[PDB]
Amino acid sequence: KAARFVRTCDAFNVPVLTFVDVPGFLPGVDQEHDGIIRRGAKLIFAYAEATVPLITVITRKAFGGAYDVMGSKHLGADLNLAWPTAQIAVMGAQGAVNILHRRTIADAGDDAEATRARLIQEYEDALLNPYTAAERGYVDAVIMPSDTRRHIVRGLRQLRTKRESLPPKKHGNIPL
Amino acid sequence: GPCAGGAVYSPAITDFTVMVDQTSHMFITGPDVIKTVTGEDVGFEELGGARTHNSTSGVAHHMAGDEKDAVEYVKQLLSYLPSNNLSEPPAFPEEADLAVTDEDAELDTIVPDSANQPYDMHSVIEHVLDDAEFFETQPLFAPNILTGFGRVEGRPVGIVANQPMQFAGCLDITASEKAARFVRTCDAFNVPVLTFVDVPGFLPGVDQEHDGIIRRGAKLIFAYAEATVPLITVITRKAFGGAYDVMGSKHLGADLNLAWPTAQIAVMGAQGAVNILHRRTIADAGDDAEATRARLIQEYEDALLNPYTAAERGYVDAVIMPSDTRRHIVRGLRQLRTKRESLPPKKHGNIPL
Amino acid sequence: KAARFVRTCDAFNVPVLTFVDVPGFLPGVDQEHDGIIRRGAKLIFAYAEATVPLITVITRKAFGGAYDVMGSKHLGADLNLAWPTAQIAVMGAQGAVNILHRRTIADAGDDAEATRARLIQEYEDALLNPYTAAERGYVDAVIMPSDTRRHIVRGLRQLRTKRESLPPKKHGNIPL
Amino acid sequence: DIHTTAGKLADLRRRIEEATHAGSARAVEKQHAKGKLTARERIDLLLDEGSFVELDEFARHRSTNFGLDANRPYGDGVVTGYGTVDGRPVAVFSQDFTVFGGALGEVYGQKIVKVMDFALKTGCPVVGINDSGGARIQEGVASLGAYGEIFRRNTHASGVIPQISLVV
Ligand SMILES: CCC(=O)SCCNC(=O)CCNC(=O)[C@@H](O)C(C)(C)COP(=O)(O)OP(=O)(O)OC[C@H]1O[C@@H](n2cnc3c(N)ncnc32)[C@H](O)[C@@H]1OP(=O)(O)O
Ligand SMILES: O=C(O)CCCC[C@@H]1SC[C@@H]2NC(=O)N[C@@H]21
Ligand SMILES: O=C(O)CCCC[C@@H]1SC[C@@H]2NC(=O)N[C@@H]21
Ligand SMILES: O=C(O)CCCC[C@@H]1SC[C@@H]2NC(=O)N[C@@H]21
Repeated sequence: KAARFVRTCDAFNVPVLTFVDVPGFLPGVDQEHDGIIRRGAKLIFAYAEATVPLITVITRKAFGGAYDVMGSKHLGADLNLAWPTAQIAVMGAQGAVNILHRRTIADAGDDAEATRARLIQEYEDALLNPYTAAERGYVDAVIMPSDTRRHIVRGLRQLRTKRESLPPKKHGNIPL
Repeated sequence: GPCAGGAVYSPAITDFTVMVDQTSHMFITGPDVIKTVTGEDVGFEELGGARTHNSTSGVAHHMAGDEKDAVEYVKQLLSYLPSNNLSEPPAFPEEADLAVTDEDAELDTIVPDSANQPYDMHSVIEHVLDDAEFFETQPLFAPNILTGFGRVEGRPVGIVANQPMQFAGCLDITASEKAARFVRTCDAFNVPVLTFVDVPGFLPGVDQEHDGIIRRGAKLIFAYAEATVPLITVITRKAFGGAYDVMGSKHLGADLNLAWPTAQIAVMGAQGAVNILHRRTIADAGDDAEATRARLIQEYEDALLNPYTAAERGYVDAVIMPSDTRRHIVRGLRQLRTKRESLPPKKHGNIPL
Repeated sequence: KAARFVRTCDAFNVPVLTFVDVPGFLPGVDQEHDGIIRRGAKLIFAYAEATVPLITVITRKAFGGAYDVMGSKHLGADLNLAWPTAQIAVMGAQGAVNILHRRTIADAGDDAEATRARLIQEYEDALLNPYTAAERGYVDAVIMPSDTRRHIVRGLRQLRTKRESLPPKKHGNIPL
Repeated sequence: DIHTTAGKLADLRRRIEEATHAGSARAVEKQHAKGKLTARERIDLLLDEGSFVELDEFARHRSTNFGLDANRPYGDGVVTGYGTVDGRPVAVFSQDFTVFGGALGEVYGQKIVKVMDFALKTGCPVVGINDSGGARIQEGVASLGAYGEIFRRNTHASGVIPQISLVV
């Protein structure tokens, strides 16, 4: 749905504003068997291909590949803003700790949980925010929610003269 | 090997993906997560194994029995493509002998008398390609249509053909998407596309409609209409309704459209046609309700179920003897190799997704 | 005269309006010997070459090749209008009947004429009009003479953004 | 038969024979008597042996004016296709005077447009062999439309691909 809309806007020089709050992809055998791999890739293609102004605002969740897909700076987004409530991480705290502390948690069968529970809590209070991404410049700024309109308006003013182009080709070979 | 999470999207964008049976897996979400979220209990192999992605998801283009074979397959793939879109595909020119061989003759009898009795389109394809060599892609996905590479006079060509042995050659969602991507792949890399037609129409089914056959089936027509590389189409038998238009018809931009005497190019089947054109004629004379329509059906089929009306209008450039197909394709490509065409200027198209 | 004017307008992006009322070409041995074939072809070249907006109005006569020459739609004219008084036909009724009914008229030496005279009359009342051309779309519309100005004004408004180009070449090889 | 594959091939062979001999025997006789060759004999002289590939061989007119639909000869009065001249690609059309006096019709004209589009598309020369009494009057303005489309092609292809007119 979004992939074709993005391409439509791009083909007709319409700037695209994206608001992110995605925990990831909807789990399910049907999703896999129906080709989520090639069909979901259509959205990243649309964004990476787009040469119109691109402004992205992460209001909250942004985990794993979903983060990349939702008009991330890595795809070519010109301006990426994030709210203090944004959670930009490789994956959920629970899933991350079960890996990073798999051995540290294995110790003491007793007190199994509470140990990883605390670890999960520590991981989210330390990484479930937009500051690591901000330190790397993945997001151009962490803003107050109320300043979103101001950022979008000033951003579009400068970006309206954006000039970019992809390598010469008859056309792309977007997944079908 | 494994390819999980957003990582799967990188191969998805590449032109071709080759996997190894019982050794490679692709999936956005693992069994453990889907298990706790959907309750579904599935193993890695079933979820995203080589076979699954080669015959169910339509994401993989080939499943090799081992890594050595997989690497050999990629080398084969590269041998048919140029190094970049600025060059024609790698060629090894050699003038073919256009004299009618005993093999060419076989084509005149390959189509059975019974319009129902199927035949292997693979045979047709092999008879026109150098060394009868056909390099197929996505063999396990949408078997109702065939896609692959070959060479004509040492020059790489792409192939798209309906397979009468599967779903009677009917088109459907999977076949449309399979062929659409392949055609666009060939076009982007300056590879000519040869299409063989034998399609009675689209696979009927509520699921086909609900799953979006309208926007997905359109991908194939878009592909053909977009293509600027040489396009030669051969209609061996059935070609009805929109299916006819979709399968590299001249209306879409096909440069050379050939039809065998056995070709059937019409709007729809005889029955469906007569029931409408003579609905009022047949309504009368309840006596002998049948035989009166069976006659009308017989007249309609013997009068329109052929390629001569299309030939009259030039929809097909010629009605040829099956045995002369190779000759036509060879001489056609020789002239078409200098084809220069372009579409209206644009950043890109807006193909249905 | 017209050929060079048309090319002049085209080279300088000037739209060309053409009003047609031509019975054909001026008969004469001199016309042939002086090269009407290569010199008359200059006008069709001019029109077919032109990429500026082209609006043609057939007020009356338009027979044979003359019809094609006078900015016909077949040459690339964008808008072709015809008045009810227009006569768009392959040739004059008399010349047409002497061919189509050459045998039917040969019969009965007596009543020679009056038979073809009637045939000529029937041919002109049936074909000497712009409706066959209108059925084929050769003319975009048959209009009331008084609506010509309205059609030209609205036509030019839309056609002003016309974008067309011929195949790449150093230049053409117009007849000389 | 006819309902069998072999019967359809035999059927094709018959149509081929009818198409390759569109003009009547007396018509061809009259042509040869005027010291003129037939449309197909001229093409055989121009193109390299066995290089000729005919297009729209079974084309037929769609007119019903003045009983024209009484006779619908395959090819509709003009032989067209492509081949090679001295080993080089060439597009060609050869008007058939033995058919309707070679009078240019709608389909007839459309066939010439196809060969011209082929030549422009592939970038090869166009050899036009002309032998026509004029416009096919029965088709009325439809013949004028055909001429016009051809003129337009002539102009667009001018200085792009060589165009030679053989008037016989
Ligand atoms: C867009 C990307 C997404 O979709 S989200 C990322 C999805 N990827 C994964 O879940 C797994 C990634 N990589 C893997 O190796 C996985 O198979 C996992 C499950 C993480 C492997 O876990 P496992 O081997 O059981 O425990 P461990 O890796 O849990 O810890 C022990 C040693 O393994 C190493 N390791 C290697 N790769 C990773 C990784 N990707 N993440 C975390 N640790 C990894 C650890 O560093 C550790 O080694 P060491 O002590 O640092 O020398
Ligand atoms: O959507 C969820 O909340 C469930 C988690 C499963 C989604 C997978 S984790 C790897 C891949 N990367 C993502 O961002 N989402 C999927
Ligand atoms: O495939 C069949 O034989 C059944 C007919 C239903 C397919 C529909 S008819 C309209 C549309 N045009 C086609 O060629 N196929 C579909
Ligand atoms: O101009 C006239 O009224 C006399 C008729 C002769 C003109 C010839 S007929 C063939 C050619 N096509 C035309 O439209 N005009 C000339």
